[PDB]
Amino acid sequence: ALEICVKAAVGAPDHLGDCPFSQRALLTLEEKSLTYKIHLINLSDKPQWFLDISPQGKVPVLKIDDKWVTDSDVIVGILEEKYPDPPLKTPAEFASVGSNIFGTFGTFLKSKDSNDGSEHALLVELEALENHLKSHDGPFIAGERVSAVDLSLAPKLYHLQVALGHFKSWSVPESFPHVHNYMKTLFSLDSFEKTKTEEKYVISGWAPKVNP
Ligand SMILES: N[C@@H](CCC(=O)N[C@@H](CS)C(=O)NCC(=O)O)C(=O)O
Repeated sequence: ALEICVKAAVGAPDHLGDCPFSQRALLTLEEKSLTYKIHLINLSDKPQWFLDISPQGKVPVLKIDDKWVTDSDVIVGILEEKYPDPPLKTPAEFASVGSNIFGTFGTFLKSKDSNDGSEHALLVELEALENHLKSHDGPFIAGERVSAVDLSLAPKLYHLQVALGHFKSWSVPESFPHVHNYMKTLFSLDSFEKTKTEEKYVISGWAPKVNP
């Protein structure tokens, strides 16, 4: 009986919160059509039973074969092994595409100094993604079907869109049309729609972190 601990929404602990690592795991569970129970963990008031099975107090955590396993990388790899069909393996050459976007996004979101180069560093990572997407068959990073890299990136690109839009009135430039198309593709996946955090909870999640 699979169970997953994920972040509860800031300000509404009975709703799904905004952890993109948790969403990567939920996406994988859904793309594998698996049944599972969700535990919403209020990270500002962690329950004791959760601390007892997540030694670092982090989410996500998956209960499988009666062991609780941390780290969304490990969780999605174990699911891929245990439930091989349909396959989500991304060819190795593409498995790190987009991998620096989320970090550059967070640095730009938190920047107070518009000459510190943070916008440019994000635009460089977006350009790398545009360059991959315009030169390889789509609609996903590895072609016709969604795979692990897309499931890792989708929640992160959603944060980028919602948070930079709301906090900075900033959106991915229209000069990256492939990135725009790719985001639309990911956000309209049935699995994405089912597992997504409401925008207002991406906002509440980030608000206390933007400018500590
Ligand atoms: N690398 C871990 C990252 C997990 C992580 O950073 N989770 C955050 C929520 S997004 C967390 O549990 N933070 C603990 C806290 O804020 O108290 C993974 O991929 O699972």
